[PDB]
Amino acid sequence: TKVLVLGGRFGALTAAYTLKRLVGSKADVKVINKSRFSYFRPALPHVAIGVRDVDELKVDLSEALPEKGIQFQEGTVEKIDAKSSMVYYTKPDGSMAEEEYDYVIVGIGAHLATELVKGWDKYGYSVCEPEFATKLREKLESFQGGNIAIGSGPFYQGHNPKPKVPENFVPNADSACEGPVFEMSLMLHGYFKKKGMLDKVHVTVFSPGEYLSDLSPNSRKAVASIYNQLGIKLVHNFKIKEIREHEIVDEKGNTIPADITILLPPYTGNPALKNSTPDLVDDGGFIPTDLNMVSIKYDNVYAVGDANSMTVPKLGYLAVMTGRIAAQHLANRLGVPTKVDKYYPTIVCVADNPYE
Amino acid sequence: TKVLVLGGRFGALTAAYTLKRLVGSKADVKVINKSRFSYFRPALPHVAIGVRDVDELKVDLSEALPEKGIQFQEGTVEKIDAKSSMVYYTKPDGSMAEEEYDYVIVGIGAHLATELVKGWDKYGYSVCEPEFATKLREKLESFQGGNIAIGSGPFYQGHNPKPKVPENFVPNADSACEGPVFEMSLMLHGYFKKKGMLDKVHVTVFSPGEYLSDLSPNSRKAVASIYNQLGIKLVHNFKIKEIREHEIVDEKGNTIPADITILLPPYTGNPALKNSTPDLVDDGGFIPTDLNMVSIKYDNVYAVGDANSMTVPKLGYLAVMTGRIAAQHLANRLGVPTKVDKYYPTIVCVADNPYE
Ligand SMILES: *Cc1cc2c(cc1C)nc1c(=O)[nH]c(=O)nc-1n2C[C@H](O)[C@H](O)[C@H](O)COP(=O)(O)OP(=O)(O)OC[C@H]1O[C@@H](n2cnc3c(N)ncnc32)[C@H](O)[C@@H]1O
Ligand SMILES: *Cc1cc2c(cc1C)nc1c(=O)[nH]c(=O)nc-1n2C[C@H](O)[C@H](O)[C@H](O)COP(=O)(O)OP(=O)(O)OC[C@H]1O[C@@H](n2cnc3c(N)ncnc32)[C@H](O)[C@@H]1O
Repeated sequence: TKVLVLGGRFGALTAAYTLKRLVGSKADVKVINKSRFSYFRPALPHVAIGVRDVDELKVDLSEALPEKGIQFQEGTVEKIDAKSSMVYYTKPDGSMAEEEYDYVIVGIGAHLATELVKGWDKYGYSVCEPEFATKLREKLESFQGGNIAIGSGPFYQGHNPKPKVPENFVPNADSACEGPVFEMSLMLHGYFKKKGMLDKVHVTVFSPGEYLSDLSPNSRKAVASIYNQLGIKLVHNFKIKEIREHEIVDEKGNTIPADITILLPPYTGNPALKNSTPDLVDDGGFIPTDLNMVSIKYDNVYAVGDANSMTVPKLGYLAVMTGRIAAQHLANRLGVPTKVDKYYPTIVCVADNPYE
Repeated sequence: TKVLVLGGRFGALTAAYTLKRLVGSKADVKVINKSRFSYFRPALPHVAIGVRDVDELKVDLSEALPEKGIQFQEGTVEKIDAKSSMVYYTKPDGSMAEEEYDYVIVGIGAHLATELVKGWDKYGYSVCEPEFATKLREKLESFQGGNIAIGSGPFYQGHNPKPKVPENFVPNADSACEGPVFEMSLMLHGYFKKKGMLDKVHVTVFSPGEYLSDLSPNSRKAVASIYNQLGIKLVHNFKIKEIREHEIVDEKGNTIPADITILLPPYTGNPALKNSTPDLVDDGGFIPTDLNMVSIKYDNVYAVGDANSMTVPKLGYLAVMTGRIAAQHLANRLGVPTKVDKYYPTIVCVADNPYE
């Protein structure tokens, strides 16, 4: 049995390690990732006065994986042919390959559609880019005063076909990861309050939809009140379309003053999945599955983490959760009786609570 | 300066200790509590198969407090005369004392109106009663099968006058602490799943209102889906009125099968506060204040924790938060320049997230 695991982070690693440990020699587990190293830093930075806390974990998949009986091949998946059970990918040297699998675990995540934002290259500051959050840190300390805009781009969620899961297990969201926006808004207020710059800096938070949509209307009104108190502006239904040097523009031509734009880029499906077997993926580019992480169309394709349709919001711990489930369900198939954990939706992001 | 602190838990102790440490000799801090000891166990028990984890902290206020420069007097507050700044209370010997204060910090919490539930004495199992968690534990392990009902009683929230705080800082809730109901429902399912009794035991969850009201409809629907999957029934708008041996009845005379009734009693204002200066308290028996914890009517009365009107849901950490604020604001008044922390509403109970 050859099991291919696509990707190298939460979903992939969880599934690979859990699978190998569970079946050992009963299967060959191989991981294909677009890069040799996988980095795991902290969700949000620590904007502290004169205190820069570095804490990154760097994994070398080529060494770390074999050490666990898992093979590793670096390459960029270009498409998955679910019909012929082939994974097409480009190697670092530019060459093209395709490997057959008996089972595939898709953990290549989603996509941060920065490309959908005119002026991104020139004036954007992303919260999800590695040493891009360093560019921000430096920018924030040298900031003399002005306007700051913080928010996320729209979530191009797929809707059809639908995951084979109980009712209401998958929410409809205008934003894929919004909680971090609330936290960073509060942190930025703190940082500037400590620098006695509250009068020099003006923070505007923007949402592609209603803002923290897992909350009740009152809880959302409460959050707005907090912003009012802290002198933070809130603009709803602002689907960012462009970044200029001093402002951001929405799809309707409305603007927000912004000398510094902190953006969680729009979420779209992974291009490699958009280019895969049409009926493997939904209109968004995500793989709909059942509660066992098995594709609703191809019984030998598993989708985990961000790449799976049901993971909304797009959370690392849901990635780990789905990674395990996929691995336990598969182990059973490979003749190793294993308990398959039940999947739960999140209900609410705990970051919605300021006391967090 | 004589500062009286009423109560002996989260709000009281936080305020007393914080105040004394902040002003030292600049004031006499004395605590009056209905009992000599204050116990601090765990919010919810640990229903484990043959594994009973005890972990309770027992404080002797008479020794612990003076050790910090805080006097202690045991007695049961009967009423507060805000107009004359007198606190009336019964001593252990049965005598009725009446002391005067320059400032008072009310931390006597709320009330668990078990008395409002017919048959409580005879067949009730409370989640908020010290060793009541014990009577339950023994009952649950001897349970051969049948029906279990779990939920909370209505919250007799006060509405007038209103707290002097920003808009939407205080929610309207039908239940004062509902999160624990969700957690326990999931835990009880686990306990019985491990005993292989899922078919022998039938769990029904009941809510005085629309359950987990801080959540969006879509999050509430998700929760309902989880219940459905787990075989747990949900009955909303069920304001309990009586507990029989094998069913719970609400006001309307409606029933829910219940051989074991796990109830978080209804929340009402502390009777001592209902019998205090009429314009100190709201229609519920809670003390409305501003963001500094100062009564909106008497500038030398502070209300902290459960006894304060704004603490909804009724949370220990909000008690600790309000306790600190009260103490810092007062310290400033007593000539000790101190930073007064900003008060935030909770937004959501993190227990709403099953991954918690
Ligand atoms: C951006 C962000 C995310 C976030 C957060 C705060 C911010 C600013 N806070 C979180 C929190 O508080 N709690 C939590 O649980 N999650 C939080 N998140 C989310 C987390 O980033 C994601 O949910 C998680 O990363 C999802 O993991 P998954 O493993 O599913 O996806 P991924 O991390 O993107 O990994 C993708 C892997 O696949 C490889 N890849 C991608 N494309 C290819 C191709 N074509 N070929 C081969 N490999 C590919 C990537 O290199 C990566 O290894
Ligand atoms: C019941 C419950 C509560 C709870 C929870 C789960 C359950 C089952 N889970 C919680 C959680 O996950 N997180 C959290 O922050 N809180 C949680 N809670 C709430 C917590 O119990 C309350 O919010 C907290 O106890 C409030 O504290 P406070 O100090 O305001 O009130 P109190 O604990 O009732 O203390 C009352 C003190 O006053 C004394 N007292 C009462 N009446 C008198 C009179 N007449 N005279 C003198 N003293 C009086 C009491 O003896 C007590 O010392």
